[PDB]
Amino acid sequence: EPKVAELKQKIEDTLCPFGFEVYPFQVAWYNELLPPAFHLPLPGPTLAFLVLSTPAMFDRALKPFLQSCHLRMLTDPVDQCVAYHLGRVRESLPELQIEIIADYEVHPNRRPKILAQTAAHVAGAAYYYQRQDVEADPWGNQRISGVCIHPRFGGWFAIRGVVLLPGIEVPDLPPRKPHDCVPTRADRIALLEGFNFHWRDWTYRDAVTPQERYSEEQKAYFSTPPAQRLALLG
Repeated sequence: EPKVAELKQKIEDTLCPFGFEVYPFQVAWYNELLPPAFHLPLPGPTLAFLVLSTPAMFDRALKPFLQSCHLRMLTDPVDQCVAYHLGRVRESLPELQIEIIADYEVHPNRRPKILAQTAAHVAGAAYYYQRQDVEADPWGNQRISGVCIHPRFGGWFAIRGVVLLPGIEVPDLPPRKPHDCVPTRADRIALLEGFNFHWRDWTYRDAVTPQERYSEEQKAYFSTPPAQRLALLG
C-alpha cells in the first residue's frame, strides 16, 4: 500500500523538472473550511496534491510545449500545457486511480467548484491573504479579493491543478500551516491594495521579496492580449 512520500517523489520526478511544485493534503483539511457547494466529493482522509507553477514553468514547460505537436488552437495554451503534464502524472502511476482537476475529459458542471487558494493554504503551499486578515480594514463596500503568497516566490507563481487519489486514505498525514510571510497589518494592506487597485503593476507580487521572478519575456506574455501573444514573442 503506497506511502505519501513515495507518491510525492514520483509526482515530483514527473513535474518538478518542468517548473511545478507539489504539496500533499487531506481532502478533509480543505472541505472542513467550506460550504458543501465547493467541497471535493470524496472521503476526508483521501490523499490529494496541490500543484503550483513557479517562474521556471514558462521556460521549462510552456515554451517547449508551444513548439510541440501537442499544441492546439482555440483553447488557452497554458491550460493545454498544464493538462498535458497532469496527464503525464496519470501515466506514471498506471496502477492507481487518479482524478485530476481540472479534468478536460469532463466539460460541463459539475467539474467540482474548487476554491484553489484555499487548497494552496491548507496544503501549506501559500498563505491565502484575505480581507478578514486585516482588522478594522479601511475598504468598506469594495470587493477586496484575496491572494496567495508563496514564501520563496511571493506572488510570482500560480496555482495550476489538483491531483486526487481516491481509495488512498492518509488519516495520519500531518498538516503544516502555510508560512505567514506577510505578517504585519500594514504589509497586508499594501498587498491587498496592490492586488485590487494597481495596474501594469506587478508590485503586489513582491509583498515578500521573491528569490526569483517571472522573466521580462514571461511578464510580456501574460500581459499581452491573446490574439498577439504567440506572434509577438515568436
